[PDB]
Amino acid sequence: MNIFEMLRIDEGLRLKIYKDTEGYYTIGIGHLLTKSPDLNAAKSELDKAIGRNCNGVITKDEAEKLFNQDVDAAVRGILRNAKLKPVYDSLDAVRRCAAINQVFQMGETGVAGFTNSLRMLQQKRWDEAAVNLAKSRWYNQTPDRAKRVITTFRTGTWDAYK
Ligand SMILES: Cc1ccccc1O
Repeated sequence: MNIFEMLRIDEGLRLKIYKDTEGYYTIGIGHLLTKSPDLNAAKSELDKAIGRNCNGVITKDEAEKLFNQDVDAAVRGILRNAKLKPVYDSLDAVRRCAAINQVFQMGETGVAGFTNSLRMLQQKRWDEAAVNLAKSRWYNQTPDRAKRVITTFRTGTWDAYK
């Protein structure tokens, strides 16, 4: 297991424009196109992202290319963020994957609400952190995925991903 395999499980792979769990147009392996309800705006974002007229459909290789860009940018964003970097760098590599997963899903603005959890994670109070992480809109809206990510934060193992 690694961050790619982990996110592939949590996000799936779809080659045609679909709506994510929040109702937002998306493609590939959780590549958000736009929060706009305009399908045409979504198709334009897709064409911009791929560099060709896709008419709402991409290939597996194209999906994987966006995925690599998205994972990389998520990590680089964490490192640029003064509130996230110290906590991230305090973690072991497996727990860092849980961090990347969380930011990939909810963005840095979503993780902004997790200040208290992040503190407990930095303190390595793993059971307390796990309890605090579940007291969230995140957990209530996507509980089965959040349970896996939280188990990863709690244990520093990949037990939840097989
Ligand atoms: C971005 C991030 C960093 C550390 C812990 C959790 C998390 O979501």
